[PDB]
Amino acid sequence: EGVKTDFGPPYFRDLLHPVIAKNYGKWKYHEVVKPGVIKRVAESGDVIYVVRFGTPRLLSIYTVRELCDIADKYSDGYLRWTSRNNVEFFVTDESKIDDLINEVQERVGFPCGGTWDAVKGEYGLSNIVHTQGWIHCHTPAIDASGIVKAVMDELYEYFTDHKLPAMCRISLACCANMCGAVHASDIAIVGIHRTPPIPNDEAIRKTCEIPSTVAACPTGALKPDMKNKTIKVDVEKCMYCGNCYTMCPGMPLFDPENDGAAIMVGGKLSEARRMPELSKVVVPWVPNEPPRWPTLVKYVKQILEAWAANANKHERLIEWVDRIGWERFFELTGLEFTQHLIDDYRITPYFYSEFRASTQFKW
Amino acid sequence: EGVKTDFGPPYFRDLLHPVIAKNYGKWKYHEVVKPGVIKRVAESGDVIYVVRFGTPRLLSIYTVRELCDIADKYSDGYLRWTSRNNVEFFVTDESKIDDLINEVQERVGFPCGGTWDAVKGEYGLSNIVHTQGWIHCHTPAIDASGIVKAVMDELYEYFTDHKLPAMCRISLACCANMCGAVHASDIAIVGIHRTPPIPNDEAIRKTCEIPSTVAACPTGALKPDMKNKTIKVDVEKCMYCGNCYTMCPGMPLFDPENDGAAIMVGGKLSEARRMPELSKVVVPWVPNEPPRWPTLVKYVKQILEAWAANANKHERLIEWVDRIGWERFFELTGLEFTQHLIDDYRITPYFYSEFRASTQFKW
Amino acid sequence: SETPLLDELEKGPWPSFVKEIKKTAELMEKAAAEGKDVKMPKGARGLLKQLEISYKDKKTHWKHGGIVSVVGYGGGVIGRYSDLGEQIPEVEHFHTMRINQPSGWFYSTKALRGLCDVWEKWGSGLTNFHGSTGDIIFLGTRSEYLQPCFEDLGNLEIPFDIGGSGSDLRTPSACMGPALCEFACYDTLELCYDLTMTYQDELHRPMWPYKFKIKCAGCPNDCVASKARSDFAIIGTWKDDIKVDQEAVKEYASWMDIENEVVKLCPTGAIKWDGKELTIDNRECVRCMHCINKMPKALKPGDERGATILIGGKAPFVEGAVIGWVAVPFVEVEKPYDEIKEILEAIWDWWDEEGKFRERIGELIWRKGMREFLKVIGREADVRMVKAPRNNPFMFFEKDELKPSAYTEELKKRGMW
Amino acid sequence: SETPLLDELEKGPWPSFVKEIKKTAELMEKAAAEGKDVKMPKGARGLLKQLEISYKDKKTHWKHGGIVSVVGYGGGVIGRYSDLGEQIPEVEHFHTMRINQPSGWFYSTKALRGLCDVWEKWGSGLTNFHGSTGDIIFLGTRSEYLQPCFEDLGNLEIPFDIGGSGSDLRTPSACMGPALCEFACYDTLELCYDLTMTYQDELHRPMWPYKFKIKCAGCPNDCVASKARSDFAIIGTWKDDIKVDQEAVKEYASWMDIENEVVKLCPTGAIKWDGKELTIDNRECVRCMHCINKMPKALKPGDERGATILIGGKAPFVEGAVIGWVAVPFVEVEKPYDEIKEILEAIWDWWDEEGKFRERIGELIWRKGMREFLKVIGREADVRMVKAPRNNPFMFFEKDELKPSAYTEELKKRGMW
Ligand code: SRM
Ligand code: SRM
Ligand code: SRM
Ligand code: SRM
Ligand code: SF4
Ligand code: SF4
Ligand code: SF4
Ligand code: SF4
Ligand code: SF4
Ligand code: SF4
Ligand code: SF4
Ligand code: SF4
Ligand SMILES: O=S([O-])[O-]
Ligand SMILES: O=S([O-])[O-]
Repeated sequence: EGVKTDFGPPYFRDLLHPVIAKNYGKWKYHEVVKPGVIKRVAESGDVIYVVRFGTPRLLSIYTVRELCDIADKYSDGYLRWTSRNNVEFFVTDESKIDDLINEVQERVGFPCGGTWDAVKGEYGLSNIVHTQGWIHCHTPAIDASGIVKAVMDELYEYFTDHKLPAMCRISLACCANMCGAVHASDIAIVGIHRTPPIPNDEAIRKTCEIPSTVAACPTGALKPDMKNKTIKVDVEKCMYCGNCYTMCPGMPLFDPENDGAAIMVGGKLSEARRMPELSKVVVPWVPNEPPRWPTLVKYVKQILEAWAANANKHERLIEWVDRIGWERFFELTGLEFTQHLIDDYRITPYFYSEFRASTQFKW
Repeated sequence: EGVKTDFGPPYFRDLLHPVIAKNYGKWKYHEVVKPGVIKRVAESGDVIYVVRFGTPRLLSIYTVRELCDIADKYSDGYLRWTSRNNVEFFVTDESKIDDLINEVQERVGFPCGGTWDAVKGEYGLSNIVHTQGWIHCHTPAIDASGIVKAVMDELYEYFTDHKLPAMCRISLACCANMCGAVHASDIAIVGIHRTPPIPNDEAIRKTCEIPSTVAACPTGALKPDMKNKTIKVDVEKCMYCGNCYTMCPGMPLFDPENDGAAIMVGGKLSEARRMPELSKVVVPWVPNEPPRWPTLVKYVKQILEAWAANANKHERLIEWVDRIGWERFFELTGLEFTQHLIDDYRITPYFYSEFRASTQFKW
Repeated sequence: SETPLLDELEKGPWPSFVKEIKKTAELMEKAAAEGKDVKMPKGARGLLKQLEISYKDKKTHWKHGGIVSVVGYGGGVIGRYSDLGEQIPEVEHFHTMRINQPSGWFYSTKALRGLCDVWEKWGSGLTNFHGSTGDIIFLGTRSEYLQPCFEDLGNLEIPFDIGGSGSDLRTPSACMGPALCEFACYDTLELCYDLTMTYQDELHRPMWPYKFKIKCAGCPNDCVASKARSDFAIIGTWKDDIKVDQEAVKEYASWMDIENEVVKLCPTGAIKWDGKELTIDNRECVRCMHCINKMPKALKPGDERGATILIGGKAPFVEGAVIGWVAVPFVEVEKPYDEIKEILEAIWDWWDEEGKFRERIGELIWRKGMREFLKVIGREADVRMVKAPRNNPFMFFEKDELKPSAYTEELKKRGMW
Repeated sequence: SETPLLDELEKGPWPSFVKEIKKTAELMEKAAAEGKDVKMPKGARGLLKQLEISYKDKKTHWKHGGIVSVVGYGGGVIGRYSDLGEQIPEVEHFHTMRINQPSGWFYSTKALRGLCDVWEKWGSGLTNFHGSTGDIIFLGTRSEYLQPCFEDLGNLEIPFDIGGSGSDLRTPSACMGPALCEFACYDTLELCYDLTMTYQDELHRPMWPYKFKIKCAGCPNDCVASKARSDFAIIGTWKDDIKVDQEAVKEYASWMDIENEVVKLCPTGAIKWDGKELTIDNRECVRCMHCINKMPKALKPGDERGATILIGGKAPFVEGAVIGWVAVPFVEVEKPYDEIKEILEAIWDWWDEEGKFRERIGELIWRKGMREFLKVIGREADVRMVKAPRNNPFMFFEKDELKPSAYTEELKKRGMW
């Protein structure tokens, strides 16, 4: 026989609740009943309630098993995750929804919420997309899981209720690689370095393919040193992006006192009302201060609260800035503008600003 | 004693009309009476009329002498030119305005107009800013004067009346050095080449400084040839900009059959209603067809008329595009979008698009 | 406490990842103590110890890892090695296995219980539901367990294959689409599955200059963020009229400020409401979704459905982050999706031929130009691909576009044509 | 039929440049036949003949010309050589002289006539009124006549000096400003003259990496197009309230659709008209001028006046075409303009030291960054300098901004600091 390979993921259709399989592609409408609970009504007359809960993303297999027991009890053995790592159950008996919610809260401590209702125009804050941080990655500038927890503790009330006037995605990149749509989030927390690498010549000779490491530097701060079969850094050209360390173990640049997070704002993925946008730096640096990152958290909250106090219904952060301008943004958020915030990333072509980075166009 | 140097231009204040000189910086309001004539009212209550006339820019000294004869008669021996190379007379007797207009047309053949009235919202087409072409320049791809002549004969009635619903600047450059405000005009005509340079090895050895010529190519299509002491050109990288010829007489790229003009659209300099804008190519190439350039002229007129027929009052070309989109612009102007119009000029930094290229900001 | 910093993060209302790690450590240790077949019962506790140290030092303790894989594949598993591996040997090698999710993250409990049983046996017990691309992450195992874990995965009643990593086709992902969403313009789940199966070889055996990611969103709300984090974003759209139920609009109007919340928020002013009849000028509509999002009982996407393809989306390195741009304004999405496959295979053949080491497709297009890219996919330039035509006259022209001339003849004679 | 192609261009209502050239030859040759002191009578006809051949060939007949100047100066004269020099001897040499215009192109008839007399004596008789930078163009003379022509210009009752060319300070130009315009926020014409006078050496004797242009606009309408055609654009502005005459607003309101033509066109919604009172939220106003342009009898710029400085404007070569961007949000404009001169001279010292051969200031700033540029001029970064903060996290930090650390000590230890 030999080991089976190239068989791919189990086919999803087989893993759908029968009521979902039955009504697949034949939905009439959805209705957000209350935070965390969405009613979906099929053309057949079937009604199913999709009940959503926040999760820490990192799950114990034992928590997955508990979710399975809950799904067997309330959703006929079916569930899904969402694209922001919330978890959802499918309930056909409306009188059981609150029983499910209470059971999830009791058994795994996951809050019902993370929904929003465009129809009434009241929005929850959903989960923070994030990645590995110090839990698993060799290139982070900041932790991911710790910051997400510290932030969601402070903003918890916004997850469990529809208290915001528009969508607000908070997302976290533990380094400049992003590993997520962090560069297009309403509020993005992005791990940065502020110190150049110090080449380890022995490590570079042993392990680094020089031409490709040199070609990895967006500023051309690296040059080969043929004499010493290594690489030299022009520290005046380096902005500490860390890409050369991705390529080369001999180029580390981590400094625990100077690594930290930039806070960016005003990104957008959806098309609704306004084109998608890359996020923009408004706080150059906050230190890592584990376990609660109070400086970072204070700024995220300061930004979210200023936006929420002032935004109209549906007006996302970038849309609020579209309205008031950056001068007012910095005033109302209490943030200082400094020269760091003036873009100087030379290599990106202006012509990209002329491409249609959006599905919005007329036929 | 020798020769006097470093004395500068004559002091402007000494060359001012008494009414202008008297009421300097003490004006109440202007009023556009009719096309070509602008009433200016001082706080002192003094009234003067500035009367504007189209020139072919290139003037015979005998035309200037005649202008001086006209100026002595009607404007106290005073006149000015405008930043679009029109000429203006200063009349204090309103009954004598019409006479001056007739005598300018009879003597020098200059039309009255080139004005606009934002108050009522009726706009004339003013003069076309342009350069030297085959008259005096060694790097042109098109003539200037010939085309400007052809275009303005065709568009004449827009100069002498207020037939347009917003401001429209037409401008011309004979080569990509794009002398003038061509890169920020509502409609711009730019001379382009479509053939790469054929290096002249002898002329390069005698007359060119190789490293500075090589360094002037925006695409890096140029390289020193060592064992021939000359320049090599990689045709695949060349987009026929002609900068290398500017540097080096040994680098001509003129092909009478393939030189011609690109037509660009939607630049804006003023702040009013919306930020300044750089012009955009909408017609990649039209032939030189001296002396009337009928292909070029048809497209300029085609573009202008389509805009005029659809634009709201004050809605300049770029603003019209803001409203309808480029999809509808190409349909309405009857133009073809081709790959040529997708920007691929690599060297320009994206960060420029984030700089405030405008005086519009809040205090 | 052994973990005084991390213990701070068990406090507070949001569910604690610290609690998940400690629950795993506690119950893996218990399972092993009970005689269950558990290969790495100390893995989760090691991870906890490493993390506490990282909290105190404010830095990672992970280093570059070796290259590790399951037999027959070259992607899907990433070696990770701890620099604390002498002090905490249970995390010295702590690799991840990316496990291809079912389309839209739909599971039965039977499927998930199989995965739990396999990872309890071979790995730390920690998982991510889900990795950012969409895969399930099995977080932490040793090199010697990768192959046996994979054999068990393949032998489950509901088996699971490895997803992508490295310079390959990554695991495609899809929004819930028509399983639940009345907005879906094509079958996101079916397409995602069919692409995954079609290109198993490209996914499992990296052969390309760099990574390539595909994501499938059912409509322009883009609920999988395909345009920021896939190179090839397949985003549902329609070509005909928005469907309007007038009785339902009137019902909305009894309570909803349609003027301020819908009409004034339309990006192109396509949709109007006079108190009696809702009108949409679909020629003006850019299909942004907002009105349909506002009035889902009254408004629907049109009947002539397909997708727009956005190309290039990527994180920053090297030449800057990209929200992908219009490459294909409209393609039909009907099984077996030959049109989509044809485009993908053309792009891949070209990118493999022309691409530099670690050059993303978006960067290759920036380097070679849209003209070359479009010829590769056998499509014509379209105005919808740009937000604006170029702001400079520095255009390249094709040889066959030029007038015959003495110069063009000279160029031929000189050998430069 | 000497000039059949050019002849067609004497037809039509727009005043003909061919008629301008034909008149010049015909009167210059008349003068030299009448015994008037005229050195190049065949100047204009030769030009006409060349242009006719040019029209036939559809190409220029001018080539690269020698470096030719007046004594004591290095710029202001552009050498031009014809390649039909043997067939048409009269245009073998055909150099331009750029003559500095008075500020705002204001002339007395006496001043102009002096120019005519001198050029009739020494050149072709062809001029441009005006060359794009602002200068009067004397179009076509021989090398021998440059120095005597200039001598005569500086000997005139109202004397004219040479303007700029080459890698120098170009001739500054200015909008009419306070001479005629009620929108003027400063004395553009005085500023322009004072600058021209103060930097005579820098204009006359090119010593810089490349050219540098200054233009002076009295308010944001930018009527000399300073932001596109100057490296240093001085654009008038104000800091206080737009002055509002409610009486005059009602006069407009009686015939003007203020709602649609003013209120709805304000870029920031700052201006309100309810039918009785006009209100301007000056905090929201971006001083775009539209409302003031619209109701000039009613609306005036504020009394706290100065200028905004936009830096970097230029044509495309080499790095792309530039509309200048905010360098100094507000500077006072008062004689002797020490604050402005301080800025300019710091910019020049820096540019001269740091600029590459043929690098424009805009390209230098792009290369070196705004931090270095602002330090050079002694000003702080301001949010008003950008349309948006950067879209990526790749920030440089000053050494002294860093927290002292074992890492920074290591950098210092290695001399990498
Ligand atoms: C379940 C999920 C899809 C999935 O396959 O998992 C989903 C499901 C829905 N999305 Fe979404 N979206 C999901 C991620 C997203 C994301 C992707 C992301 O954040 O990474 C976005 C793009 C975010 C962005 O724009 O930056 C997204 C932007 C939207 C939009 C736009 C809102 C806006 O005003 O811009 C709508 C419209 C709306 O508000 O009803 C939307 C609307 C919906 C609707 C109402 C569609 C429908 O007809 O049912 C679904 C219920 C959402 C709700 O709570 O009201 N969905 N949706 C996603 C849940 C994430 C979570 O747990 O919170
Ligand atoms: C596991 C995952 C994060 C997570 O915790 O969920 C991940 C983790 C890593 N990413 Fe990623 N990326 C993950 C999705 C992404 C995404 C989002 C996506 O796929 O939807 C992106 C943005 C899109 C893109 O690829 O550009 C992303 C952009 C990167 C980058 C930058 C790419 C660029 O051109 O800038 C790197 C660096 C590189 O490619 O060398 C990278 C490299 C890495 C490395 C291999 C670290 C490195 O510096 O070499 C990560 C290993 C962590 C570890 O060993 O545990 N990862 N990475 C995500 C994949 C799991 C899965 O299969 O579901
Ligand atoms: C005469 C001249 C000044 C000078 O010679 O020093 C001038 C004079 C005035 N301009 Fe201008 N502008 C002059 C060049 C310009 C040009 C600059 C250029 O084309 O190189 C434009 C900028 C072009 C652009 O925006 O791309 C210009 C931008 C304006 C704006 C246009 C507002 C808009 O709709 O965008 C105002 C506002 C207005 O319409 O009243 C304006 C208005 C004015 C006013 C009304 C100011 C006033 O209070 O009197 C002056 C009368 C013009 C008129 O006909 O209504 N002037 N003005 C200019 C010579 C041009 C000509 O002969 O036609
Ligand atoms: C004299 C003038 C003719 C005209 O009517 O346009 C002129 C004509 C020439 N320009 Fe210019 N420029 C003239 C104003 C401009 C302007 C507009 C302005 O100054 O207001 C620009 C755009 C602003 C700028 O400088 O960027 C302009 C941008 C250029 C270019 C492009 C520089 C760049 O960075 O891209 C070259 C510079 C070069 O060749 O090195 C140039 C160079 C030249 C040369 C010397 C040709 C060359 O490539 O060597 C010109 C000689 C023509 C001749 O011999 O008859 N000229 N040129 C213009 C000014 C007359 C005057 O003194 O008043
Ligand atoms: S964003 Fe950076 S630190 Fe976080 S997982 Fe990706 S590569 Fe690692
Ligand atoms: S950290 Fe980034 S900028 Fe600095 S040398 Fe490495 S790759 Fe280059
Ligand atoms: S635009 Fe070009 S061809 Fe025209 S005058 Fe300037 S340098 Fe010469
Ligand atoms: S014409 Fe332009 S692109 Fe071509 S070699 Fe010369 S300078 Fe380079
Ligand atoms: S992208 Fe569209 S089809 Fe898919 S879940 Fe979101 S709203 Fe529904
Ligand atoms: S989908 Fe968007 S663009 Fe179309 S009518 Fe609705 S709100 Fe307007
Ligand atoms: S720039 Fe302003 S001050 Fe100068 S003429 Fe134009 S409107 Fe008047
Ligand atoms: S100047 Fe412009 S921004 Fe200010 S109130 Fe008037 S129209 Fe509005
Ligand atoms: O693992 S990352 O490259 O998607
Ligand atoms: O002559 S150009 O440099 O203005």
